[PDB]
Amino acid sequence: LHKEPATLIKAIDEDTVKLMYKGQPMTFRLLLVDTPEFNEKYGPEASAFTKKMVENAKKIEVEFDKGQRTDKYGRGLAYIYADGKMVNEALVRQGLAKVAYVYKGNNTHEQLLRKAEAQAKKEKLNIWS
Ligand SMILES: Cc1cn([C@H]2C[C@H](OP(=O)(O)O)[C@@H](COP(=O)(O)O)O2)c(=O)[nH]c1=O
Ligand SMILES: [Ca+2]
Repeated sequence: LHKEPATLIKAIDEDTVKLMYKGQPMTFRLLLVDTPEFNEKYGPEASAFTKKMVENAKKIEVEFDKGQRTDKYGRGLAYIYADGKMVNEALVRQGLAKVAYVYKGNNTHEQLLRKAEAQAKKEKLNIWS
């Protein structure tokens, strides 16, 4: 897999973000995660955490997997990195997301995120509390 440049346009919500990628505005949906909605418990905190992570980054990168790169809504499907730290993994590690939406061929970092979820769960963090 390869990391590619992008720039923040706007944080959106818990697990989507609007990035400029190859010069074009796109909404990205984070691979391999599911989050609470804004009006559910831990939704605001997921949203805030994603927002902070992307807004505070000096370098955003986009890493596509081996499979589908856009979903049925036109959202890009990637692993997103903020100063080298994976946002998808960070949300899971903090118990603000669960591993989810694991489709075959777009699952290179599954076991990495499952490990993260396991540690968040052990720690009883947030959604696991
Ligand atoms: C994360 C992800 C979501 N999706 C689709 C499946 C879900 O369809 P439905 O809308 O029909 O449920 C939806 C969940 O996204 P959200 O969790 O952002 O709603 O996005 C993919 O197709 N591939 C993916 O990798
Ligand atoms: Ca949502």
